[PDB]
Amino acid sequence: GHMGNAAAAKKGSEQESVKEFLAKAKEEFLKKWESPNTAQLDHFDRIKTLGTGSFGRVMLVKHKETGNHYAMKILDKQKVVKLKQIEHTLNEKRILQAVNFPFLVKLEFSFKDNSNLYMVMEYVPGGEMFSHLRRIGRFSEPHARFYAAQIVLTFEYLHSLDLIYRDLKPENLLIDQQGYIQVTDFGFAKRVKGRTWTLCGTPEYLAPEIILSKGYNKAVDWWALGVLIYEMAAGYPPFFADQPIQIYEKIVSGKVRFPSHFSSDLKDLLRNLLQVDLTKRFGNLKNGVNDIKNHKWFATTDWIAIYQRKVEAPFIPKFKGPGDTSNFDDYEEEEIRVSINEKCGKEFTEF
Amino acid sequence: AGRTGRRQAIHDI
Ligand SMILES: c1cc2c(cc1[C@@H]1CCC[NH2+]1)OCCO2
Repeated sequence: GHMGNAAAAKKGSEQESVKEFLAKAKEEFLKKWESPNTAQLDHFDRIKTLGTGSFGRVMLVKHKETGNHYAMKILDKQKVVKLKQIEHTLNEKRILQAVNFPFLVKLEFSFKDNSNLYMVMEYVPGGEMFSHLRRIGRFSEPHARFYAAQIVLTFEYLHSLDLIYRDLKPENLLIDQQGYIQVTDFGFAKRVKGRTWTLCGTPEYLAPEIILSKGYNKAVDWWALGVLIYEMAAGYPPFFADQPIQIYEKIVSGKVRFPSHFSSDLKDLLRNLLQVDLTKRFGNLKNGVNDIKNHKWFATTDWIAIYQRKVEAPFIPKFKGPGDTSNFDDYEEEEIRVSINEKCGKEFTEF
Repeated sequence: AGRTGRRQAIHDI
């Protein structure tokens, strides 16, 4: 076979150990998930906007008493107007308070006032993968593989808890002080025991079944991993057009072309992730995540060493000191206006 | 040709 006796036994024992780990991780998650206002706004000084989206913004803040820096996500309660927008914001807070994994950002406080919802998270000063990737062009295959391995382990963790992530992209991946990834932005994450139906995500990363208004499962995250690996290794994603409708037509076609510099092992992995047929997509078969972890492209990957953070990272961001923002782009700064009157009090009671 | 800047998620589209 491909493995000799010793290798095959080591790999099986490894796989049993993964099961043991995930069983303990589920027990820990459920305790927190069943038992989910730990600060207030005037406890922080607002420093700089780190990113901006449709419903709000993430700001660097400094805690007045301790001087610790944090990233604060502010959502305008009124702007969270659409139905799926509301439920999504409750998913995000509940999931982030309950998970624990080395590549998932840590939530420290959450609170709300008359106008906004707030989630205060660890500040990760190395910046988004997005801007490093756009600046350099593309990552070499070993560099892309180091980041990909962390996403595979993170999805194996999330999916074992029946959580789907639903927004993988370089914009949502921060690089920490050791060069490892922190996944942020759980705004679309959801606990799903089987299928779900919301049309959501980012166009370039959507699996065909989402676009086609089919009920879908955690396999959409494995499709997205294929898009992410392609984009890291090529510098642009596989389904690339100026307008969302044209992107969707490319995704559903089931045609992908690869740069001539992609190795054959990488193309084979990507063909199996970017697979429109769900009965054939890696991560969705009898062997589950092991079809990915055991693929030839990952043959050099020490999965446990990645988890344990023992592997030397390809890139360490320059760090100028606590609260440095040099690795982030600039954004327009807007007032944090808090109304005299409570808005949407009933719709956010559980937050 | 395709989108090179940051990409916004879609909530119900
Ligand atoms: C910056 C800093 C962050 C963060 C998210 C960002 C931005 C917002 C949109 C995607 N990237 O999440 C919490 C840790 O620090």
